[PDB]
Amino acid sequence: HTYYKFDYKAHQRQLTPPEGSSKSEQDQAENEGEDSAVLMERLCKYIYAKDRTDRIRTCAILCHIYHHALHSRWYQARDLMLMSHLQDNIQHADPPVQILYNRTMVQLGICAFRQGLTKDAHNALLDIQSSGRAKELLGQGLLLRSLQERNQEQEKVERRRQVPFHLHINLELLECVYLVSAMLLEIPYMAAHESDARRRMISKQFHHQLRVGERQPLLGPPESMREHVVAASKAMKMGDWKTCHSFIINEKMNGKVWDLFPEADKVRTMLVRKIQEESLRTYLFTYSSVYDSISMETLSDMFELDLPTVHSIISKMIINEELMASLDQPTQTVVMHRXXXXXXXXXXXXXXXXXXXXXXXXX
Amino acid sequence: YDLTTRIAHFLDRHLVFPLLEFLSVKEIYNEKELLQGKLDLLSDTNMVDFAMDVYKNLYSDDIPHALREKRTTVVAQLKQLQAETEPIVKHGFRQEYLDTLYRYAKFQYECGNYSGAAEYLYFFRVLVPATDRNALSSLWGKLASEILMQNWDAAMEDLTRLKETIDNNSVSSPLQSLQQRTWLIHWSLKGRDNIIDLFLYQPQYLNAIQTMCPHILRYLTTAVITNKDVRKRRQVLKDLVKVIQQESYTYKDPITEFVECLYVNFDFDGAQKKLRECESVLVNDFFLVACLEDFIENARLFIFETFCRIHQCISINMLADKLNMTPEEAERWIVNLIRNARLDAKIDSKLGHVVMGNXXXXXXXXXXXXXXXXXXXXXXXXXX
Amino acid sequence: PQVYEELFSYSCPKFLSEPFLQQLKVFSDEVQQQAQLSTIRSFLKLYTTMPVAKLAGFLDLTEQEFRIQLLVFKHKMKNLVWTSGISALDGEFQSXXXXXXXXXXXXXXXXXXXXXXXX
Amino acid sequence: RLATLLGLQAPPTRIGLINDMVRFNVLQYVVPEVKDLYNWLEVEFNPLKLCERVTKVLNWVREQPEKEPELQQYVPQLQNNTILRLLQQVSQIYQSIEFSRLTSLVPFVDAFQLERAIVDAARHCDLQVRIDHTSRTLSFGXXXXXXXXXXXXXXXXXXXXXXXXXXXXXXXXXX
Repeated sequence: HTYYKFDYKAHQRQLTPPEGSSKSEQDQAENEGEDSAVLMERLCKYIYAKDRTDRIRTCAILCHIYHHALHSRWYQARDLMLMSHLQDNIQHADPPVQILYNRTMVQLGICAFRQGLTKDAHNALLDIQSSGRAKELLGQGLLLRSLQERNQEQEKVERRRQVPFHLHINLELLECVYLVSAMLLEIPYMAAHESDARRRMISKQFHHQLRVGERQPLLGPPESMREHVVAASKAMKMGDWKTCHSFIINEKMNGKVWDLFPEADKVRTMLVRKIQEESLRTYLFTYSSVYDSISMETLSDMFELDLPTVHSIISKMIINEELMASLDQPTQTVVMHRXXXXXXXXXXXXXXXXXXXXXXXXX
Repeated sequence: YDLTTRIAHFLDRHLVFPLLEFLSVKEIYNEKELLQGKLDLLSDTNMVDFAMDVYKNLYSDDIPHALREKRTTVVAQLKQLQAETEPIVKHGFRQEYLDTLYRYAKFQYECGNYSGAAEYLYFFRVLVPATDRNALSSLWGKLASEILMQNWDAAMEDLTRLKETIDNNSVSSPLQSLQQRTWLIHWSLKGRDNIIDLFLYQPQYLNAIQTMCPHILRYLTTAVITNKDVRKRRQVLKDLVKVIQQESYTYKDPITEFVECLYVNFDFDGAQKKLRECESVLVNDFFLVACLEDFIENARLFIFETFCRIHQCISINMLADKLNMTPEEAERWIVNLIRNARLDAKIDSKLGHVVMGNXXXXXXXXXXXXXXXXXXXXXXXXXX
Repeated sequence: PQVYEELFSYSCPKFLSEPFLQQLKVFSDEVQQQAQLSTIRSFLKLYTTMPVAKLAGFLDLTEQEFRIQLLVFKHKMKNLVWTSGISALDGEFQSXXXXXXXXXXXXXXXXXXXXXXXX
Repeated sequence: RLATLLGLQAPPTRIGLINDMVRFNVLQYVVPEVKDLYNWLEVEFNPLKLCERVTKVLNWVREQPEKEPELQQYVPQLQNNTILRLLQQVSQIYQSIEFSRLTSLVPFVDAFQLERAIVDAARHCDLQVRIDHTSRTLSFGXXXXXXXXXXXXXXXXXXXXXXXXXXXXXXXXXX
C-alpha cells in the first residue's frame, strides 16, 4: 500500500495512520533522519531471510527496487538488483511478483532514461518490450473484457490478478521512451549502412514500423505517437534536427508522453543535445559520398554543436568504422571519397579463406 | 577527497594505517588528518614500533600507559604461546601444532614483526592436513605478509603455489583474492599488460581484503588505458568498455569511468584534464604513487598516436593552441616521447609543423595484388 | 637478431655435425647476415620523402648505432632498397609499366579459373 | 491505384497536367501574375534574370487578398521547383563554380538550406556534384580522369550534332 506512491503521499498515509492510533505503542524500528526510507528498508530487511520463503523475500526485494528506483538514485537500485540474485525466482511466482519483476524493470528503465542514459535504457527494456502482449504482462488490462473470458468465476477470480490503475504505469510513455532510445541508437548505424561502409550492424526499436510506413500506399502527417517519432527519424535522415525535435513534441503532445515526467524540461534539453549529436553523425554518414571536404566551423554553427564535440564525434567514428577519411586539426578540415589497392588485398584474403574451407570438405 | 571515507573504505589493517602514514609522508608533513587518524588507529592495537613512531614528532603525544600495557601483555602472550607450542610439538596432533604456528604468526604480525610472522606462517606447511584449506590459507597469509613487506616476487610465488594447487572451486572468490594479489604484484613490478588483464578479470562481490573496490576499478582502468603496446581494440573495447562485470567496479569511481569513455571516444583533451585533476589524489595512493607519472605519459602518447596516424600533415601550433593544454608544453611532451621511438612524429617545434608518414606507391598496391594472387594459386594446388 | 643469434647459440650442436670440415660454422653465419638484411628492404621505400628520425628509430634496432648513417647508405649500394636525398644537407631521405603489371594479374586470375574449370 | 481510381487513363506528368492549366478556361479566370510566373519558369527560364523577375512579381501577389491566400500555401513547393531548376541550369553552365557564387546565384532561405537543396537534387539525380568544403567550390562532374570523361561526353554530343547536320544537308542537296 506504500511503494508505488511518492514520499509525500506515503508520509501522509503514515501520519494519518499514526494520528488515529493511540500514543502508546510497541515498535521494533528506531526513528531515523529519513522516516520513510527507514520504514521501507526496515520492513525490507525484516522480510528477507534464509528461512523466509522466496515469494515473500523476493516480494520484499522487488518492492525495495521499485520504491528506490522511483524516489532514489538509479545506481542504488541497479546494485540491489544484481546483488539480490533472482533470475529463476522472479519469474515464478509470488502471485503478484510478476508485476514487480516487469514493473520494476520498467521503472529502472524509466529512471535510467530520465538520467539520459540511452545505451542503458535500450539494454534494460528490450526483453519486456518485445512482447506483443506487454499490456497484459504488466498486469494492466480491463477486468471486464477478460471477465467475460475467464468465467466460470471459480477459476476466473484467481486468474484476474492484474494490478490496479494507480499502481499501473501508462504504456504510451514506456513505448515512446524505448522507441526514442532505439531511434538514437539505430539511426546512425542504419545511415552508415545506407552509406554502405557496413563497419558494424545495429538494430533500432520501431524499425519495423518505419518500414511498414514506407511501403504504405498513403502517407499522412503524423497523428499517432509512433508517427511523430517516425517523422523525427526521417528528419534525422535528411539532416534536419530542428524538425526532428519539433516532431517529437507533436507526437508527444497528442500522446502526453513527455508531460508525464516532473523533470520534463531538463530531459527536453538533454534529448535536444543527444539528438544534436546523433543527427550530426547521421548527416555525416549519408552525405560523405558527394562531399570530398568539410568545414568544422560551419558544421559547428549549423548543428549548434561546439567544435570540441564535432571533431571528437567525427574522428572517433571515422577511426571506429575504418572510414577512408582524413582530418586536419590545424585548418579544421575533413577529406573523403577514396585505398583501391588495400581493398583488393582484403578481397584476396577472404578468397583464400573460402578455398581453405572447401579443402576441408574435400578431405 | 575526505580521509575518513578512504581509511574507512579499506578493510586491511596495513591499508588502514600504512595508507594514513603514506598520505602523511607522501604529501604534507604538516597536515593533521594523516597523523591524527594513524595515531588513534595504532593506539587500538599491539604494535609499539608504529606507536613509537606516532610518539615521535609529527605524531600524537607519547603516552606511558599505552606502551607499558601493550609491551607487558605481549611478554605474557609470547610466554603462553611458547609453552602451548612446546606441549603441542611434544599431544602429537597436527591441527594443534598448525594453530600454534598460525597463532605465532598472528601474534608476530599484530606485534609488527613481519619477518617472524612470515616464517611461523609458512612453518604451517608440513602440518597442513589438506593443501586446499591448510595450505591455501597459508598462501593467503604469506601473501598478506609479503605485500606488507614489499616483496611482490614472493606474492606471485605463493599465488602460483595457491592457484597451481590441484583443488580449485569456481564458486569461491578466493579466485578473486588471488587475481587481486597477482594484479597487485604485476602493478608493483613499457606497460605490464598483465596488471590490467588481472584486475579486469572478475569481481567476487565480496570484500577484497587486498584491494579496495575503488582500487580495482582505478588500477584496472588506468593500467589498461596505458597499454597501447599490448592492448587490443578489444582490450580497450573487449575487456573494458564491453565488459559488464567490470562495470560494477567502474561505477564505484565515475570520474575514472568518464575518463575511459572520453579516451575511447576520441576526446583526449577531456580525458587528460580528468587525469590532471585526479593526479594529486592518485599520488596519495600507496600502490599507485610510483607509476602515476608513467601511466599518464603513456596515455598521452597513445592519444598523440591516435591523432598522429589519422592526419598526414599536422599544424602543430594550432594543435597546441587548440589542444586545451599549453602548446609549448605539448611540444615538450612530444619531444620527450619521440626519442623513445614511441611516436614516429616528424616534428620541428620552431616550424610548428608536424608531418607523419606511415611509381613506388603504385607499385605497392600492385605488389599486394600479386601477393593475394599467390595465395589463391596455393589454394588451387592444395585442392588438386 | 637477438633471437636469431641465440637460436644459433643453443643449436650450436646441429651446425657442428667432420669437425675440421666445419671448424668455423662459416655457412650458417653468412646465411644469417643475409637474413638480417631482408626486413629493412621490406619497408622497401615507397615514400617520396621520409623523416630521418623514423629511419633512425628503425635502424637503431640493428646492432650498429652508426649503421643508419652508414647502414642506410650501405643498403642503397646493395640496391635492395632505394634511398633518395641521402647525405643531403636537409638530412631527410626522398623516396605502360603499370598496364603490364595489371595484365599480368589478369592472366593469373584466368589461370586460376582454368584450373578450377578443368578440375 | 488511386490514379486509375479517379477515371484517369494513366498517371500523368506535371507537364501534362499543366497543359490543362495551359488551356484557356483555367487561364481565363487565372490571375495574370501566375501566367507570368509560368512564363518565367516553364517557358523562358534564365538564371541571370529569374531572381529579378520573381522579385518584381512577388510583390503583386502579397498585396492581393485572394492571390496571396492562394499563394501562401504553395510557397514551399514552388520555391523547391524554382531552385531545382536553378541547380540544373547551373550544372549546365559551370564545371566548377565557387560555393559563394553558386549559393549567391540562386536565392535561398539560408546559405546552409541552399546546400541542403543542392544535395537533395543530387540524391534524386537531377545533378551530379562533388562538394569540396576546403576550397569552397562545387564541381558538376582523379582530376584528370573527370576531365577525360567530360571531354569524351562533349565529343559524343558533337558527333551527334554533326550526324544530324549531315541529314539536313542531304535535303539541301535536292535544292
